[PDB]
Amino acid sequence: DTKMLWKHKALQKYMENLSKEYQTLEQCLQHIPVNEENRRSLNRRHAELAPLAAIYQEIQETEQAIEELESMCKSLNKQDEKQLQELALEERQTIDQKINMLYNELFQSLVPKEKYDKNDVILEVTAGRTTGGDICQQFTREIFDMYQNYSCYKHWQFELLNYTPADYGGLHHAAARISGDGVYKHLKYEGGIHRVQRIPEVGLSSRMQRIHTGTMSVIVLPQPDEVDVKLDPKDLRIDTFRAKGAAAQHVNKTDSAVRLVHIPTGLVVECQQERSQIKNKEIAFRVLRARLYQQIIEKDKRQQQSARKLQVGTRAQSERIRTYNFTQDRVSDHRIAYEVRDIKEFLCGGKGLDQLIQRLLQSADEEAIAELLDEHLKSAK
Amino acid sequence: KNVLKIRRRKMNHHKYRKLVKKTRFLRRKVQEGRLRRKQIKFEKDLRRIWLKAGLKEAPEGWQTPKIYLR
RNA sequence: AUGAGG
RNA sequence: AGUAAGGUCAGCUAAAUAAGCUAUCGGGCCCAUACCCCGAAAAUGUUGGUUAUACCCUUCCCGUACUACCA
RNA sequence: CCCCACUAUGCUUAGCCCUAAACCUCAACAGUUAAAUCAACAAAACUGCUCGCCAGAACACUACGAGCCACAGCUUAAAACUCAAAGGACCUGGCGGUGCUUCAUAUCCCUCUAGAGGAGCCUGUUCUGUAAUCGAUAAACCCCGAUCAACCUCACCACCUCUUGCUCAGCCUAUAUACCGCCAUCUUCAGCAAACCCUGAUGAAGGCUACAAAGUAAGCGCAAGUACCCACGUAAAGACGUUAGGUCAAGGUGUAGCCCAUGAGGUGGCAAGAAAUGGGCUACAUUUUCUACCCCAGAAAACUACGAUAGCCCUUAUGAAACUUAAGGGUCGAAGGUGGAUUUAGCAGUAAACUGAGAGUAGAGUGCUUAGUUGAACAGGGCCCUGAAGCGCGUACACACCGCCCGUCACCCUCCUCAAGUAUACUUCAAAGG
RNA sequence: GAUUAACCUUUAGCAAUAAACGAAAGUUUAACUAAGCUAUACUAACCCCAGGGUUGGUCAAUUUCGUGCCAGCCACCGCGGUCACAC
RNA sequence: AAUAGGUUUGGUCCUAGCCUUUCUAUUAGCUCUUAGUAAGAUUACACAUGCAAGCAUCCCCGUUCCAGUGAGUUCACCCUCUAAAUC
Ligand code: MET
Ligand SMILES: [K+]
Ligand SMILES: [K+]
Ligand SMILES: [K+]
Ligand SMILES: [K+]
Ligand SMILES: [K+]
Ligand SMILES: [K+]
Ligand SMILES: [K+]
Ligand SMILES: [K+]
Ligand SMILES: [K+]
Ligand SMILES: [K+]
Ligand SMILES: [K+]
Ligand SMILES: [Mg+2]
Ligand SMILES: [Mg+2]
Ligand SMILES: [Mg+2]
Ligand SMILES: [Mg+2]
Ligand SMILES: [Mg+2]
Ligand SMILES: [Mg+2]
Ligand SMILES: [Mg+2]
Ligand SMILES: [Mg+2]
Ligand SMILES: [Mg+2]
Ligand SMILES: [Mg+2]
Ligand SMILES: [Mg+2]
Ligand SMILES: [Mg+2]
Ligand SMILES: [Mg+2]
Ligand SMILES: [Mg+2]
Ligand SMILES: [Mg+2]
Ligand SMILES: [Mg+2]
Ligand SMILES: [Mg+2]
Ligand SMILES: [Mg+2]
Ligand SMILES: [Mg+2]
Ligand SMILES: [Mg+2]
Ligand SMILES: [Mg+2]
Ligand SMILES: [Mg+2]
Ligand SMILES: [Mg+2]
Ligand SMILES: [Mg+2]
Ligand SMILES: [Mg+2]
Ligand SMILES: [Mg+2]
Ligand SMILES: [Mg+2]
Ligand SMILES: [Mg+2]
Ligand SMILES: [Mg+2]
Ligand SMILES: [Mg+2]
Ligand SMILES: [Mg+2]
Ligand SMILES: [Mg+2]
Ligand SMILES: [Mg+2]
Ligand SMILES: [Mg+2]
Ligand SMILES: [Mg+2]
Ligand SMILES: [Mg+2]
Ligand SMILES: [Mg+2]
Ligand SMILES: [Mg+2]
Ligand SMILES: [Mg+2]
Ligand SMILES: [Mg+2]
Ligand SMILES: [Mg+2]
Ligand SMILES: [Mg+2]
Ligand SMILES: [Mg+2]
Ligand SMILES: [Mg+2]
Ligand SMILES: [Mg+2]
Ligand SMILES: [Mg+2]
Ligand SMILES: [Mg+2]
Ligand SMILES: [Mg+2]
Ligand SMILES: [Mg+2]
Ligand SMILES: [Mg+2]
Ligand SMILES: [Mg+2]
Ligand SMILES: [Mg+2]
Ligand SMILES: [Mg+2]
Ligand SMILES: [Mg+2]
Ligand SMILES: [Mg+2]
Ligand SMILES: [Mg+2]
Ligand SMILES: [Mg+2]
Ligand SMILES: [Mg+2]
Ligand SMILES: [Mg+2]
Ligand SMILES: [Mg+2]
Ligand SMILES: [Mg+2]
Ligand SMILES: [Mg+2]
Ligand SMILES: [Mg+2]
Ligand SMILES: [Mg+2]
Ligand SMILES: [Mg+2]
Ligand SMILES: [Mg+2]
Ligand SMILES: [Mg+2]
Ligand SMILES: [Mg+2]
Ligand SMILES: [Mg+2]
Ligand SMILES: [Mg+2]
Ligand SMILES: [Mg+2]
Ligand SMILES: [Mg+2]
Ligand SMILES: [Mg+2]
Repeated sequence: DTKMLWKHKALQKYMENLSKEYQTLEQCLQHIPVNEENRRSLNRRHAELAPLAAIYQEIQETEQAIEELESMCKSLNKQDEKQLQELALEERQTIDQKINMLYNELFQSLVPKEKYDKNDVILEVTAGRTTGGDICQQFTREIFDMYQNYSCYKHWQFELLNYTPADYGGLHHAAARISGDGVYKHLKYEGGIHRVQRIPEVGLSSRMQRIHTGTMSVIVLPQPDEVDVKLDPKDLRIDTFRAKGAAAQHVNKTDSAVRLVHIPTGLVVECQQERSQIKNKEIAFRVLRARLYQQIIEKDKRQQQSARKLQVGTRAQSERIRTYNFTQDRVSDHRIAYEVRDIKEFLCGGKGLDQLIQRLLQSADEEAIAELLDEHLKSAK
Repeated sequence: KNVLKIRRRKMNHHKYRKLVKKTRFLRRKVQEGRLRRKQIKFEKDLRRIWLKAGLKEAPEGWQTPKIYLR
């Protein structure tokens, strides 16, 4: 439980450091004259540590009451213990319920947030090539239907993009778009390779009633935004120079060629095909707009690629996240060691599937807390 | 006996001929380069003979022929 | 014409 | 910057009774799939005007095409 | 691949090219038929002597070097990386768009009779839908578990309630891929096989000739008996095995899981149709429709005909409960005008048509089981098509043709080669001369 | 010191032997002799003191759990997919 | 390659490779009690410091030996002839 995690010395030592740091900031802001630039940094740090210190102080007060409650019981007399101990137990249970919430509240506060909370997801499912028959392709159809039904359960809009059926009533590859609130947060853990172990019943592989292992790949990606290019004239440097080529005396005195340099990007576009500078300028703008249109597309794609590279995270592209064992009627998630019964209900994408995702969120938050304490352990030493 | 051994050589030979046909001009230039170096190396070997024997130049009336030609 | 996987 | 010309079943063409083929759906054939067989469904870029409409004109839009020369 | 037209080429002269499954894959000469003849197969086994050649597979009839009238060539011929096999010859089985021969009797084709696929309705299933079962789900699922669901059944759903609980607990929770039980299927088959003997040089394996040549065989199945109306027919029977065939939901049980519940009780609710489909029923009528009759009749006979067992309304039966189940009446008179590709069944009291009864229920099916009546047509050819048997042939299949397997593109990895230029490093000079 | 998978003391004596020198008594010698360090090897011993590897077959030898084609093992053949003599 | 063994396949027979089993030497892991003896940088890469050749009536002699290394490499052995050296 969460109580054992708080009992670990690493968390207790780190929480004391924050409390000491929180008190140190308060003293500096009140007695020591601080520069305006440095005062704001302390205020922001003090504000960030304010919810952490307040919860920690409540936890300390909660723990002290437990010691006081136990100390009072030890001094009681057996002639009047029966009535008072019953009241003491009720108070202790009430405090223990409160201290668990404080542990939960403190644990949740340490957890940071995610950039892609609400961005739409373009989900893709592909039948992995791992064994003979259509088991891999037949299983892909079930998974694709599970996500489609799960969208309805969460009231999410499911827009079909690509759908290539197999030759035996299965799916080779399918792509779809899901829109809603918190789509990426719930569906980010679903990316990976799924394993299915079942005896075929319907399909080409049903000719041999022997257990077969199949795999398929699920790809979860966020949806980007539109690409609109607006060229501010302040960021554009316009240079006029004489053109090159055999054009008699007109070129020698008229600066027809136009060179456009985009200061933020450094791209240089030159046009001299037309005789008139104005005619060249519009075309040179058009080439610059098209070239910078690709740059913004490259800008958008590169930003998304580097959005999560900063965070230390695993490459969730090829890994056996879950195992679907129809033989024993148990869906096992190896990441969190969570097993779900009634696979038939599980594949319906309803209450059962949501519980597994909720367990993933609960376990992932617990892992995030542990990493921060280990990260703060090195800084404390 | 089955022709399994012959079939393997049949496919290897067939793919080799298509590969040769596909890049017969690339190999032509490589062969051209090697023939020029072959003649130069041959000329060096003859040149070493008279230099090591004390002759400053080749014997009068002598000229190394281009043996590698068409 | 094609099909077989633990 | 000018001018020409094209916009038609999902797709591609033919005709302006808006058809054929593929695709598509349903059935049969086959242990199954495909081929195959039977049957069904499916469209005039858009605007307005052309007795009234369509193949026309025209409004608008997408794409295509040629020209932009001499000192 | 088949057909037609035509060129290089096949011919001649001269000069090239120097390859082949250039293989009789079996070296030249001199011998032998004796011993141990001899892995197998093929074309019996060896001696003397000499020459050529070979040392795991693949890379490789390749790279580089070299030689060549060769220049997309030939000859000679590697290495790194990779694999634990590759290969030769067989055994048995399967399979063959494999040969010959003989056949199939509701059966393969031709043929024979009535149907299905079209319509309405009834009833299943797939999909979709719903808070709302499960199983069957090519032949061998689809009026299937059900000789049956308004409540109950019930295992499902929502809500509520109980905790040593009807049980010296329980679970219709998972696993039919642990099983018993009871079956499907080849089977509309005739084979399976203990214990011995023999053959192949004492190998996987094989075992027959009747004017007979190594087979003998308990047991099982077929057969024989028995049931029904005969000795006929129909039932029944139908081995070993095949499909990890069906059934943890008849029951029981192995393993694993649940025990404030994945268990138990009560209330209410679910069972629908966008669409598609299987089976069946009733029809599209004149060999019919209605009535009388149970076979000498009178009418009807196209928008008031034929045709709903559907809809609506009413009544009645059962029940505590009926818009829901059934029967009856009224009203209504729809689609349907003999059905596309395709497909099922039947060899005689059979098909077809018609009429009863029974199982099960309080009631409830156009379903299932069963008795009786009227009562046919074709049955002759053929091996063309499909399949079976006998004797052969082939086989790179053995998970056994639903087998196996080949190459390009795309994908990833390793190693190597080639390559303009450049850089770095190494080697050589005096072993000479004035 | 660097480098490499490779890692011995910044001791003692000319007493023995060998070498150099002298006629000789003798002298010099990191040669050598006698020690120091180290399971590399051999031999021997020890009241108390034993570790390392392996245990599917080849090939001597596994109980109970955990794990569930995952983590991992193997010289060759291979084992691991919720009854593992192979982790 | 032996007294051999495992492994090609549905299976047999033949051929064949790879591997196992035996004996040493280094290095690594883990582990380590004594005594005696034997042996001992990976590198022809760079080296702080000390020492390793003196003797002796002066001249001579010795320091060309011993010790070390394995870079290079058919100068090593037999025969003929014949310096130096010892007697
Ligand atoms: C422009 O080019 C005009 N001056 C002509 C020059 S050549 C005669
Ligand atoms: K055979
Ligand atoms: K019909
Ligand atoms: K029907
Ligand atoms: K009820
Ligand atoms: K059970
Ligand atoms: K196979
Ligand atoms: K001495
Ligand atoms: K050691
Ligand atoms: K061997
Ligand atoms: K002296
Ligand atoms: K050396
Ligand atoms: Mg099964
Ligand atoms: Mg043959
Ligand atoms: Mg090849
Ligand atoms: Mg294909
Ligand atoms: Mg179709
Ligand atoms: Mg000719
Ligand atoms: Mg010939
Ligand atoms: Mg030959
Ligand atoms: Mg000869
Ligand atoms: Mg002869
Ligand atoms: Mg023989
Ligand atoms: Mg050749
Ligand atoms: Mg060649
Ligand atoms: Mg070479
Ligand atoms: Mg060459
Ligand atoms: Mg030759
Ligand atoms: Mg056959
Ligand atoms: Mg046959
Ligand atoms: Mg029949
Ligand atoms: Mg019908
Ligand atoms: Mg079940
Ligand atoms: Mg059902
Ligand atoms: Mg099922
Ligand atoms: Mg029913
Ligand atoms: Mg009910
Ligand atoms: Mg229950
Ligand atoms: Mg039970
Ligand atoms: Mg079974
Ligand atoms: Mg089943
Ligand atoms: Mg014998
Ligand atoms: Mg036998
Ligand atoms: Mg018998
Ligand atoms: Mg009889
Ligand atoms: Mg029977
Ligand atoms: Mg019988
Ligand atoms: Mg079946
Ligand atoms: Mg049971
Ligand atoms: Mg049970
Ligand atoms: Mg049990
Ligand atoms: Mg319950
Ligand atoms: Mg209940
Ligand atoms: Mg039926
Ligand atoms: Mg009637
Ligand atoms: Mg009625
Ligand atoms: Mg009543
Ligand atoms: Mg009624
Ligand atoms: Mg009427
Ligand atoms: Mg017809
Ligand atoms: Mg009845
Ligand atoms: Mg009754
Ligand atoms: Mg019914
Ligand atoms: Mg095939
Ligand atoms: Mg590509
Ligand atoms: Mg090179
Ligand atoms: Mg050492
Ligand atoms: Mg002395
Ligand atoms: Mg010593
Ligand atoms: Mg081990
Ligand atoms: Mg292997
Ligand atoms: Mg275990
Ligand atoms: Mg072992
Ligand atoms: Mg172990
Ligand atoms: Mg052997
Ligand atoms: Mg082999
Ligand atoms: Mg074989
Ligand atoms: Mg094997
Ligand atoms: Mg076997
Ligand atoms: Mg060998
Ligand atoms: Mg000294
Ligand atoms: Mg020496
Ligand atoms: Mg030394
Ligand atoms: Mg060396
Ligand atoms: Mg002399």
